[PDB]
Amino acid sequence: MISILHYGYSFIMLLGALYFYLLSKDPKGVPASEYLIAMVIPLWSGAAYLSIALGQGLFQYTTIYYARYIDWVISTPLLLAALALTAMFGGKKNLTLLFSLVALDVFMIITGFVADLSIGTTKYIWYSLGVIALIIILVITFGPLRRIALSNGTRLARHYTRVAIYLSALWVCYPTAWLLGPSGLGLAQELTEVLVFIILPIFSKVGFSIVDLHGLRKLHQS
Amino acid sequence: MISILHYGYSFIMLLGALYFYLLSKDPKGVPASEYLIAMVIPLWSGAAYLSIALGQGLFQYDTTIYYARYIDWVISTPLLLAALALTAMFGGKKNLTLLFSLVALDVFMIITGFVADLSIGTTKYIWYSLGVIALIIILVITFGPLRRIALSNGTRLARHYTRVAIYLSALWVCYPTAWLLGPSGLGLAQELTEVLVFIILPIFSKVGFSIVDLHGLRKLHQ
Amino acid sequence: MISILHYGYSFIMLLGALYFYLLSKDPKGVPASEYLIAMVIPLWSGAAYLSIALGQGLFQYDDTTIYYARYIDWVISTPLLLAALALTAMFGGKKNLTLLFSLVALDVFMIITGFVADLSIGTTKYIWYSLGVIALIIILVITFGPLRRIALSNGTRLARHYTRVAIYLSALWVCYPTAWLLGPSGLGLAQELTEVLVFIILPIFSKVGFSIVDLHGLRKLHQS
Ligand SMILES: CCCCCCCC/C=C/CCCCCCCC(=O)O
Ligand SMILES: CCCCCCCC/C=C/CCCCCCCC(=O)O
Ligand SMILES: CCCCCCCC/C=C/CCCCCCCC(=O)O
Ligand SMILES: CCCCCCCC/C=C\CCCCCCCC(=O)O
Ligand SMILES: CCCCCCCCCCCCCCCCCCCC
Repeated sequence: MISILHYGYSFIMLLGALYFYLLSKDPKGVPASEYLIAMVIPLWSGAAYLSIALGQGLFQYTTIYYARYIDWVISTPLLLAALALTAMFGGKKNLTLLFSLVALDVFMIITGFVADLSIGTTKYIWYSLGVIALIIILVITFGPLRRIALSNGTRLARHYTRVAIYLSALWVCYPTAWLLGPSGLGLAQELTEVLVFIILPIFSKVGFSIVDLHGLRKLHQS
Repeated sequence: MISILHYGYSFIMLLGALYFYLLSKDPKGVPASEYLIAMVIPLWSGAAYLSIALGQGLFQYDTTIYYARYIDWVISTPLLLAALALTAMFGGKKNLTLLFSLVALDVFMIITGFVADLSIGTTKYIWYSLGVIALIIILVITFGPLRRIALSNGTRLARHYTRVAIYLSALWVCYPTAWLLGPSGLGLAQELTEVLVFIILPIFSKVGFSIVDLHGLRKLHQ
Repeated sequence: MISILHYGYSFIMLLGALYFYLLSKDPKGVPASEYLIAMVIPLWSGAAYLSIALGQGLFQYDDTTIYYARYIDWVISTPLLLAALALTAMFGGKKNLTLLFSLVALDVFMIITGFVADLSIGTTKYIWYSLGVIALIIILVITFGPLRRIALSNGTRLARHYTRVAIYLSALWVCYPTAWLLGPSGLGLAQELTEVLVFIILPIFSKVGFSIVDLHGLRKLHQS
């Protein structure tokens, strides 16, 4: 079942990527960079999850789905970049703030991988550092990054706030699932975790960019 | 013989790099960034191939994986594409989105090759196939939108770009052909043959390309 | 012993990072990017050294201990330190990102040669070490050559500051490969504990010390 679920995921990623490419052909005031980001996220996640489908992106230590971390270390920082560019739409870009988020995010995923490879107190030290990174990301998202959004007008700010809440809601789910699942306290069955890390990603990897791009495109007056 | 061939390669890379450094001292209208790219490519490939020469950059899997090649290509090949892209954009506005589109496709391509090499049966050829699809999309961009940018920068620049585009594209298709025929693929070609092919081709791609490229661009100065 | 030393280091890194964050809140004409760089360096080094403290960032090889977490640290921290130095030279002027990424490239290569050298034995080890030393020399030539000339182009006061931080960092730079060569990774003249202490103390001066000197000097140039 696990194999089939991952094959299906990879196919949905491919479909999402194609949709964003088609949108890119009639961009409606949205820079090409934002379409490229939107496309890379699902395509990369697709490849990683395909490796799991083929029975390659995991090993025994319990089952460590290391392919997930290879996925997130690229996809999650790109998702943050997309959100940041949305905040900066119609204004001057703050790449310092953007790369601040990328750095925090990459560290977050790495702590997760190390934590998964760790046992006892060591595991939860790394997990904890990752959670601290996530909190700082959330503070930036609803603090200085939102103030940039507000500096770019009512309509843009309204869209940013919507996508910020969307992504933030999914963000908190991942570390919650991790902790409850076999990687953490082991309260949740492996199959449950597998389904959670199939469904969430669909909403984060494709869902987010659909909401984001449509909202931005709507700001265009042709 | 394999060790000696790699030592010789590394020496040629060193010579090529030094030549490009000398050219950089009297740049003739070519930005410093394009000389830096030209220098990093051979120097990086040189180091990687030196590791093989020393008997480090390979392991047994029951064939020999020259993993040092993938370490080389994951850096050298995206830089080669960047160089080609900047050539197209010479004298005009740069499209970094298109450039990083090519880098992304290229890095993915090399990774699929590494995974394919570590894979067996149908799994190997799935990854190989994904890499081939990336290469095709790179070729479509190179002779499509990227060439149209070249054409927008004048007849003389376009003529040069088309020349270097065909040069690199010719070498590009050789690598996946050799891979498939050689021990990593169908195993029709002898290991020594593959070793020689992945010594000779790189010399034309890592040094040859930049010689042709830089000379052509420098010639546009007068 | 070794574990406790690394825990202490990680705490000092955290304190340094917090200090730079506080400075960033009242920037005094120093761009945000330079505060971000100043913060990432110690935070990253802290995390890496914490892994050693926990007994994860090291393994046995050649019957000796490879502290591989050091290389994970340096491959990120050392290029950021060079970027910081380069941006200092370019303070008040046009950026030369080509020169900057030239230094990053040389630096990343340098650290990698060190890792490979540490995994190597006999003549192979010292070939890699040698390639790393050549990279360091080219970095020093750039630092006191073209990069200093950029500093000079940005006025007497900035140039004076750059020269000071350039000498500071360059002095620490030569120490690392000297310690490596003398320690178990090289000739094995120095005991493991001696090397461990050197690669605890130097980093404190490089990862925190440098940015304290650098940021204070730059902030001083601010008129208000
Ligand atoms: C250990 C591996 C870590 C790799 C991390 C990779 C992170 C990739 C993310 C990059 C995001 C950069 C986006 C920049 C957008 C450009 C701004 C613009 O379009 O004007
Ligand atoms: C693991 C894979 C990582 C690949 C990294 C290799 C780097 C390839 C990227 C090169 C981009 C170069 C862009 C140069 C822009 C020049 C603009 C200018 O001259 O003003
Ligand atoms: C092995 C992976 C190594 C990757 C290196 C990571 C760090 C590289 C450092 C880059 C610093 C970039 C600084 C750019 C300066 C811009 C300043 C400005 O314009 O405001
Ligand atoms: C494995 C990766 C670990 C973390 C590395 C993080 C790298 C990025 C961090 C800092 C560099 C910031 C440089 C960007 C500033 C751009 C300024 C501008 O031009 O507006
Ligand atoms: C602002 C709204 C935030 C979310 C937007 C998109 C909707 C996401 C809803 C979450 C999807 C379900 C995730 C959990 C799946 C658990 C399945 C358990 C099966 C055993």
